[PDB]
Amino acid sequence: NENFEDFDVEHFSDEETYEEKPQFEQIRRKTLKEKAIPKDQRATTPYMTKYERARILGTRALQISMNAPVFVDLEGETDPLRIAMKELAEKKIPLVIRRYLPDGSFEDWSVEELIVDL
Amino acid sequence: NQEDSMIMNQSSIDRGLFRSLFFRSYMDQEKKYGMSITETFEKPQRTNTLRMKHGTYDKLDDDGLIAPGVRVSGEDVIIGKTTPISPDEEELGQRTAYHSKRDASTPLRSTENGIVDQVLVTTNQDGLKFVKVRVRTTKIPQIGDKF
Amino acid sequence: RGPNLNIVLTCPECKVYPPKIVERFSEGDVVCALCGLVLSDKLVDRVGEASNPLLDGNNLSTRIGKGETTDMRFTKELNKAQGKNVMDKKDNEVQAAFAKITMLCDAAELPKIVKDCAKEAYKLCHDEKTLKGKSMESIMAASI
Amino acid sequence: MFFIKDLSLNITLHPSFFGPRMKQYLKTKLLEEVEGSCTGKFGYILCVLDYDNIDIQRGRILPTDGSAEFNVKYRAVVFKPFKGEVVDGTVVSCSQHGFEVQVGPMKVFVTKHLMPQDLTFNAGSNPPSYQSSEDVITIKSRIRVKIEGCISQVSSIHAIGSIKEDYLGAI
Amino acid sequence: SDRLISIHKQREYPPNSKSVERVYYYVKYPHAIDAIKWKVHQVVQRLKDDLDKNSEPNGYMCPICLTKYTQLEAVQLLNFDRTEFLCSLCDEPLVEDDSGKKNKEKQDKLNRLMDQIQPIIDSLKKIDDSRIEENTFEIALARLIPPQNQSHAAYTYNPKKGSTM
Amino acid sequence: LRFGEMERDCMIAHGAASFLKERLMEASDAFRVHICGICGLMTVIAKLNHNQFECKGCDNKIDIYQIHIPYAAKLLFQELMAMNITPRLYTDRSRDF
Amino acid sequence: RRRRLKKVEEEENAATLQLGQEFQLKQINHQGEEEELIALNLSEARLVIKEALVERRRAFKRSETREKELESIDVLLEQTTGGNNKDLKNTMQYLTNFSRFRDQETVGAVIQLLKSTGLHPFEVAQLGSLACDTADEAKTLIPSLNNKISDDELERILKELSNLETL
Amino acid sequence: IFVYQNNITPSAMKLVPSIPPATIETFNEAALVVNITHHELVPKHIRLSSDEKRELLKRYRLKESQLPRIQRADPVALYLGLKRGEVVKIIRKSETSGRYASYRICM
Ligand SMILES: [Mg+2]
Ligand SMILES: [Zn+2]
Ligand SMILES: [Zn+2]
Ligand SMILES: [Zn+2]
Ligand SMILES: [Zn+2]
Repeated sequence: NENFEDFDVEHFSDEETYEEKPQFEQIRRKTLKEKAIPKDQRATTPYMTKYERARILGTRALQISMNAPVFVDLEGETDPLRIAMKELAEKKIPLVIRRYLPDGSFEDWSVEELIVDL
Repeated sequence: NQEDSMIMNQSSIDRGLFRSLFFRSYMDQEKKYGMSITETFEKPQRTNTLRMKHGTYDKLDDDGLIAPGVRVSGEDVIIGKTTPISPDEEELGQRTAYHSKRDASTPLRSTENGIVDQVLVTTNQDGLKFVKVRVRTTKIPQIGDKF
Repeated sequence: RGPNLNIVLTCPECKVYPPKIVERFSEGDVVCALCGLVLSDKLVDRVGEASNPLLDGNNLSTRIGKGETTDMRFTKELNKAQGKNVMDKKDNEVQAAFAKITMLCDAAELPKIVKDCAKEAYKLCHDEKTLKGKSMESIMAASI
Repeated sequence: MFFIKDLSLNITLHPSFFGPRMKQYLKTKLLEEVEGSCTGKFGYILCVLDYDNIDIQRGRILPTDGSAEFNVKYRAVVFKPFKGEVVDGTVVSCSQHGFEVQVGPMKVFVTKHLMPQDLTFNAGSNPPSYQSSEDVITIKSRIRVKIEGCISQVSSIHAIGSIKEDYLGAI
Repeated sequence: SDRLISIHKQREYPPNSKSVERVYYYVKYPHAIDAIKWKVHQVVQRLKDDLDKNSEPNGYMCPICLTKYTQLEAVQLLNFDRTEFLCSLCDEPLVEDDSGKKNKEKQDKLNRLMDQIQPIIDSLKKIDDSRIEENTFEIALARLIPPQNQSHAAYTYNPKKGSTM
Repeated sequence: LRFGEMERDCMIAHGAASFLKERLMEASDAFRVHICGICGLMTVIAKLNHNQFECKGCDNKIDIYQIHIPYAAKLLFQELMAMNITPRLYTDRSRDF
Repeated sequence: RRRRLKKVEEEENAATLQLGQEFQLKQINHQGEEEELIALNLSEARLVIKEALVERRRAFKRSETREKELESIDVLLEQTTGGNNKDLKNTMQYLTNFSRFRDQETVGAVIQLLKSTGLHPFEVAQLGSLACDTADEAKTLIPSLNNKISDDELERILKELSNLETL
Repeated sequence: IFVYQNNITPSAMKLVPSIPPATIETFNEAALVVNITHHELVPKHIRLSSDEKRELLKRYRLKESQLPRIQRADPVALYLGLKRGEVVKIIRKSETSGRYASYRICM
């Protein structure tokens, strides 16, 4: 065992403190074709979020690292993430984002039409 | 030396500033569970002993103990102990009738290394032989030692 | 007799029997020594109680004791219930004889190996037809 | 029994097949493990009908694998056996336990307890056959057999045949 | 457990005041005959279901692993030679069980059970054509014969007030 | 190394869902277990060499799904079955959002 | 939709018309509507699959006795179907050997002759598959025909189909 | 609306629920000395109509239970005479956006 006087705080261990005080629809149904919000009435932002950017870059890099076809010309680029960022720079990623609204409905936004402002 | 770091002279370290000895003692005993199921301090062999540790055994002597003075490295066996097993089994594929014992040896710590300083053979209160092996190493101060 | 149910770790590429197997405990892998192909990964190297199946056999029993908040009538009733068990009467008397072995050895300041040897000597010589009419003290002293 | 049914299959495309003509790799990949594939829920799938239009909708990328998941809906001809149905076939193998008859793409075993007692095994014949007072059951012989018990796993279907009923047996 | 004898938990007050909660053993005739009827009907139904299971073909059982294998699962475990059925675990050629050979034996066991139980069913035929009075502890005391003189069990029943079970 | 509860909270606040999944599954304990569609229990006998699946009781062999859960989750579910609780796992929704 | 276990059901038996919940008479197609279950007799199945194969051959190009037909369908399978064609080849030789009707005209007029029966598609497919010669033989071969068709109508249908079968 | 002085006999509470659509609201005089709505901590509560509530649930794709709640004993709820299932549009001053419209449903 060990015997050290340097006090190290036991993390994730609030159960000692817990035990000290123990007493005191209308528009869409099922999974039909109605669930997709059509393109003309999509109400979400046309900007591609930081999470959308991170997951598109990760997915595209995972594909490029698994010998997917690359739709941009390489300038000697080797890292799949940098190839993915070059594809995202000139909008050659053939993916879409299914943005789930809280009621289960979704909008399909293509990566091509989303604006990369960040 | 920012945020409670310090810069300590390498030349002074070379000349013995804050150099320290470190001793770690390893205890082991052979215990008689029954009649034939008893442990034995001996140097095990791969031909007749099961589940040998992949560290070396060449530094052991005939009594299963390393002599004082011998340099040891990580995961090297310093105390050799064997216990008998039930014959005619089938475990791990590499099991034969030759394997009448299994390895109960005591290796060195994987990160540790040093010099065997003193090996002490004696008997406990029960009369069972038990050994104590002291390994000496030196901690030369380096980046990350707390002062 | 019975099913095999045995797993042998043979390299599917070297095809050499007996296989040269190195158990990498540090990396949690079982690999073939000749070619380096792993065979079983995520190998397993406290929570229960120690039990030697040579001294008291495969007997698994737990006792009932006072807790943090415990009414004594429930404990007394459960102790009387557990005492009135018929299938472990032989286990009860061999445990009583083991307790007498330990009490006689401790009163003599005999070491632990003497207690273990005397207990296994009692257990091997227990329930023998040739040893039935002798007194308990004889079995005590001869086992010691 | 042969049927035409609309089926949906979840197909994973490796990212290497994300080419300009991904749909034809997807259709071929639909072909080689559905044509002749055996599924216990729908029977032995024989041929994918109506190839020119097949319902290939938008495929989902698996979040950790990177492969695209397409739920391809298609119409295919199947062969699902049932108990209590009468199918004709040809014997392809024989033994003392019984004989196996090939029905469509599937082999059905007829056990030794499910022939009439006049039929008995004759291993001395080349090929070994089942001989009776009025007929023989040899290899490459037409025989009418009723399926009275069938077991289907997730990918394998096996059935028990019998010819003990009248108006059954060799044809 | 077979409801042939019912128990009464009456305690009385003998003149020596050393009372104990004695138990009275007696018979509830309609409950007992219903239990007998249910037991014999379940016996013959279980024997008929065992006969039906014996009507199923023999199947197989691997002697090394001691696991049965029906005829349906034998076909999924046949060899490449289409000649023998091999075990899933032992990889041993399956041997035939005896589901059907003993079917006539089970039927003859049922026949030898049926004529032996025939007086029981005759008695139930005569009972079903008649009316059975539901006796209880009080009713059974009417035809009571005491067995011994110094009986500590006082057969006089004591009704109570407040018991609403 | 302990990837504790509040480390998981920091990764939640970052929004890195796949890294959190990789820490909890591919870095600690990734277990493949089979369930049937009828009862959500993990009582499916799988013989992958023979490609045979079966859940006794439901007596189904064609409605089996494999899932990837932590081995601690499998242990939790089996312990809940030991406490006479059924943690039935299903691969399809039943009610709207 | 309810989450009941609903594990109790009768076994799939062709005699009792129970072919499973995925083999009811009404089938929902991919375009949505309920449509009648399609059961093919062996000649009908051979004609449908051969039509599908020659359609695939025509698509690939743009992008009678049993002996001369077996080689033709074999080379059609080789030029049309790729791997895992062993089951398909066994099916095609099976449908060639057990072919009651050769050309499309016989099969289609057999369908419109059996549509006058108004019976179940499965049993008329069995009637187009099995070559029964007497009405009671078809009754004991197909138990669904019991109390379903008149004996004289069944007799005339079977002897008609005997006249319809060629080669 | 009944405005009493100190208290009501509890045997009159059983007849306070009358035949629909008549609703009876009892208020204490001491509880009504000061209008609570004029307090600076109390924002403007505006009761929504049935069509306004339907449009609110449709545009946010909400259910009845997914809205924030206000209990049918809240002093503002009793002030507005809220019935169960009614939605108030709460408009409050926001230090980050000036005006912030919230919605609470009467449970
Ligand atoms: Mg610090
Ligand atoms: Zn190897
Ligand atoms: Zn076996
Ligand atoms: Zn189940
Ligand atoms: Zn297992």
